[PDB]
Amino acid sequence: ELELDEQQRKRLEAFLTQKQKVGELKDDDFEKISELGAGNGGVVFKVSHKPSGLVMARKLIHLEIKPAIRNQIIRELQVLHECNSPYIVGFYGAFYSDGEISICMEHMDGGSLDQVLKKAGRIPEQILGKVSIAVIKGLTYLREKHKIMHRDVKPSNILVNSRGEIKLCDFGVSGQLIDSMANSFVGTRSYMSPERLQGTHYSVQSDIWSMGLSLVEMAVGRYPIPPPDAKELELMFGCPMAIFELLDYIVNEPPPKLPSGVFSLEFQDFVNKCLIKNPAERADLKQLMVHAFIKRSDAEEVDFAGWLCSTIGLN
Ligand SMILES: Nc1ncnc2c1ncn2[C@@H]1O[C@H](COP(=O)(O)OP(=O)(O)OP(O)(O)=S)[C@@H](O)[C@H]1O
Ligand SMILES: [Ca+2]
Ligand SMILES: [Mg+2]
Ligand code: NA
Repeated sequence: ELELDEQQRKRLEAFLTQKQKVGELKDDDFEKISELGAGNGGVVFKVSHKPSGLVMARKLIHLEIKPAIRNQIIRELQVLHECNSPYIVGFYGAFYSDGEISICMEHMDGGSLDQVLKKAGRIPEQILGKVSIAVIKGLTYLREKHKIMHRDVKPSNILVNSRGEIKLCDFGVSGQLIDSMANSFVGTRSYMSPERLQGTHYSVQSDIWSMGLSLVEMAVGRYPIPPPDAKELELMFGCPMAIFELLDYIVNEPPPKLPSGVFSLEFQDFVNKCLIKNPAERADLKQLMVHAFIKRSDAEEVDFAGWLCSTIGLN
């Protein structure tokens, strides 16, 4: 499942070739085009790398720290230069300047799935079939080629583009950045597995739960916890809990599931196997790769780019 198409292979090749001409990234070499979005930790701008004329997505993390620490983070991020896959957002480089860490990556014109969802209302099962394939393959690539696990799978961390590509981003690679950022910068735990929320076991199985939860949210058009009422579902398809309470609910209540009747039994079974509370019983990457839903989706000819462009008004 890590084999590359001819089109994919050619695209990866082209990306590196361009990346080759870039050189050392410097603060003054960038011109801001617009703000792509913000989160807990930093802001992401669409930028122009003046010298190369290349457009990039520049993530700025404001962190006041000493040269020692800063220089450590920058070193850890260098590993991102090794993560090359059609399912991982391209990396250009990282540097520090004027009290802010910069992470420059490939620009994904379709934005994140959380932004796409807001606009679509809800995402069709067939489209989610392609999203599932991409996430599984992205997690597989990270585990296999880098012995890395994502740790932060969620809709805002799944990027898409007008070329119909779906890629993962923001997978923890720098312990230092996490530490220093663990200060005023702390992301949502609402997609974390029950086991991770209990300081218990935590491997790639944890990422599979996050994916399963993200898929349900996208299919129904709302963060699925707690479960919707027969009345909401009725308005949804015709057919406020505090963070700490939400986390307790996740750990103590049964996992969410898709509503029946509206989705295929195969899709329902797929998410169910991703959402089994017990990580030992929960399906693994290898099993998911051959799941009926995945096999069916893979063989389907879905024009993701077309659906995407018309959905968000791209163009
Ligand atoms: N390469 C990229 N191309 C296009 N848009 C991007 C890219 N990277 C990030 N974005 C957008 O920028 C938004 C903010 O990114 P982040 O700073 O990582 O925050 P977040 O992931 O939304 O939330 P946190 O920080 O994890 S709580 C994302 O949700 C995307 O919409
Ligand atoms: Ca400057
Ligand atoms: Mg992110
Ligand atoms: Na600057």
